[PDB]
Amino acid sequence: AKKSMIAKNKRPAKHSTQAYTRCERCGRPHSVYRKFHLCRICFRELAYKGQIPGVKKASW
Amino acid sequence: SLKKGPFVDDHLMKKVEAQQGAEKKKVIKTWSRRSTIFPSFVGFTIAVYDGRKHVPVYIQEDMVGHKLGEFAPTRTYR
Amino acid sequence: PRKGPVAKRDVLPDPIYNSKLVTRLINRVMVDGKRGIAANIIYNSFDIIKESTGNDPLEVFEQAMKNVMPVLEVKARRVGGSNYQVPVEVRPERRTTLGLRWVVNYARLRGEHTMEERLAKEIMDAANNTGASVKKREDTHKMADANRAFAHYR
Amino acid sequence: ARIAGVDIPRDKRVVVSLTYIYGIGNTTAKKVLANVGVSEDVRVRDLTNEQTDAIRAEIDKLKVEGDLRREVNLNIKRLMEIGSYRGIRHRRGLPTRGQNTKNNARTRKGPT
Amino acid sequence: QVQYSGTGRRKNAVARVRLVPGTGKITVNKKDVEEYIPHADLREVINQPFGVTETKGAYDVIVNVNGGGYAGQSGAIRHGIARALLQVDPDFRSALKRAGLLTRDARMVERKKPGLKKARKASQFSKR
Amino acid sequence: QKIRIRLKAYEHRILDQSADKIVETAKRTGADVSGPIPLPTERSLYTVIRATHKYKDSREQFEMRTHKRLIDIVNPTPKTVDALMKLDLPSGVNIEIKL
RNA sequence: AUUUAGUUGGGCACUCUAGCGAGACUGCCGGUGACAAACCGGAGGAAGGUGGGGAUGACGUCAAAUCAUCAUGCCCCUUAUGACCUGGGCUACACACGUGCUACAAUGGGAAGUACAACGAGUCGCUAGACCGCGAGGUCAUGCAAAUCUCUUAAAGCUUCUCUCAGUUCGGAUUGCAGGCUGCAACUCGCCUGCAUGAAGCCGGAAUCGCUAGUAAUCGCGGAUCAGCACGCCGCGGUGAA
Ligand SMILES: [Zn+2]
Repeated sequence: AKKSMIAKNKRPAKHSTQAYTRCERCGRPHSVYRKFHLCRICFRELAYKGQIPGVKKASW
Repeated sequence: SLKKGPFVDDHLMKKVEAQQGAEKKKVIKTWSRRSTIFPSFVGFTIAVYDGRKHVPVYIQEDMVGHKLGEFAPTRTYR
Repeated sequence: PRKGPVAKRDVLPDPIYNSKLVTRLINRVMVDGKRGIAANIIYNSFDIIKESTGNDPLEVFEQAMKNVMPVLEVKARRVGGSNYQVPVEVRPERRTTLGLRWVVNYARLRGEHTMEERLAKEIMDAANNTGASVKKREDTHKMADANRAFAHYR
Repeated sequence: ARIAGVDIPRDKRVVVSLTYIYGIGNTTAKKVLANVGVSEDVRVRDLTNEQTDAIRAEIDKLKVEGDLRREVNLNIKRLMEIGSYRGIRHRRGLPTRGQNTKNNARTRKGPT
Repeated sequence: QVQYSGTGRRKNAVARVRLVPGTGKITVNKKDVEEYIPHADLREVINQPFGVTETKGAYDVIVNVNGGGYAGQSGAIRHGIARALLQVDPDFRSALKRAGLLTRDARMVERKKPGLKKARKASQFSKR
Repeated sequence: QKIRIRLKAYEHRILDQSADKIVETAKRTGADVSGPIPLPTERSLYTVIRATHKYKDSREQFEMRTHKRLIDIVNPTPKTVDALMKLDLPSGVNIEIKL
């Protein structure tokens, strides 16, 4: 059903309290970093690929 | 908690004032889940939708405070 | 623990009477990272003690202590795999440990609505051999040598 | 019997004892005493016959009685006899917000 | 003129001690040493450097401080004293070391770790 | 005087060499330059549960850092002004000419 | 030197910021040891013997988990199991269990004065200041895209006074009434405030869990998702034992 849903958000919402966040490449509804617009796992992986400027692993 | 006046949706007000002249038609179907009760409603008969069926209920005097949704409970326990 | 014994973290002396024992007792009243309160009840109890029968907050303290610190202890050991409890030659330090432990704990149940009257009365009664802590040490010594017969050649 | 409706104790502190009566919380006593101009006095109350009348007068300006319950009773009565889900669950105890009742009986009935 | 300094650090608190000839005294942030300090009679703690060298007076102390709790920074002035007395005579440092109170206590709060409620606390855990 | 420049990047080598370049372009023409002032280096933090369906134990946390520099100059002649206007490289670190 | 003040003059000493360096390697001393490896103690030193902590998870076991992040063989639906909208669910309650928070008070309850951190967030957002209402808040206005301005003087702490051992001035679940905020809209199904009422509950069986140090115990701060809603989770710091 993910296609109808993904098509839903690209429109202007019916009311202001309806515009939520959802990953771009994948489509997770939950837990999307609204600084990057990635889901939880997609950012996890793409960090490995050296394609997000910034992010590394944090040891301290 | 709405000290800028109460609220009832317009597609019910116009449909409840339209009887103020003559007698009232026994039926006012609605959604019946966002409207408090105003003094202009006493004596009517509004059916109340519970997501499944509309529930016909009249209007008394003290039954004027709360919202419309407190008469068709969507629980059905027993 | 398993390899070998380990160090023991000695304390500093007190800023009034300069006693390692005094600090070692202040520590055994503190509850939940809150110290100053313990020092306050210690000092107030000490003054109360010195008030009636003024000799010293220290000397009568050591009197009550030597009234308490035991000399034996039942040490449950299954050399014969059974419920053998063998009287043990208690060490020096653990003696003081148990002294303070019995004193504070069993004094906590004395029952003065007042904050520190409980302690002061307890050690003052112990120095004169009246009170269950004295009875506690005597009970330990009466259960020791109550079975030293079959539990000594070990 | 004793001094205001009923239910006043002896040999207590004043402001605390004035809360005892049904309907008087803590702010009520302090404001009442303010309108007389008094204090603790002291831990065994030793009021004067005039101060007693003063407080008996200033209290009779409050809806709080041995009768406040009648108003609450009739209010929940008007509730339970019109609709009323609130009144219906008030035949079985649920609040102004609900709390997903699968422990919310341990304060109302002792369910176990 | 003549002035003597020395720093001290404990539990991520730091004090900037200043020493000068006086009567034996310390003004913590333009305040008497018994103001910044609470009830605390951990003042023998603070004079403890003196109880071994320049026994036990008498210089004065200007002192700034910031960070940590009271006990932390209180212990953290103890070491500016050591370093200052060290500035006077490098003939004292042996008797300081033997009595210690010269190296910086590196104990501090622990880096926690994800999955545990605290730095080491493990949640209660049903057996079966 | 009336000019300064901030720096915000990740690897310190590029920041430091940009610093050296701008100090050349400043103290070359005129003088009264300020050194590469360090700065608090803001840091971020995140926490990703390192699984895909369950096991909220296995966390995997990442981070971000932003080193900074800062350099002001006094008496900027028309020469070094226009040299600043033309200097653009490197292109890994973002600078910003500011009064 | 002067002002309310490090502010403003004056300075970069210190503190701090942060790059490059330096530094711990059984390096020297004694001893034990087949002279080896290693081990016990010592000096010096900030740290001595993997200084403390983290990241880092070998071959494989468990047909463990996941077609519901994504992908995919095969099987299947196809005027319907595909699709649009309103209303309700996922919040249902005779009951059994796991995890947590507040408690059963005198190291306490209340009232009044009094100081000290650290990590981070900020443009349609953090609100300065002042005014109003006891409160949740409102009004006008002020800086801040940053070591400047704000969240934000941290709370336990320290000093006095009152309360006297009681279901108590402890406990504040529950409930009546009147309000506040966001929200097109808070009955179902938000958070918070004031008043009023004031439940069980005075340290918990058999059994069973965690923990070797700045730990356990205890007290606050911040932010992730996010109009709004945290006793959860992710970090920080204060006090400080056996
Ligand atoms: Zn994604």
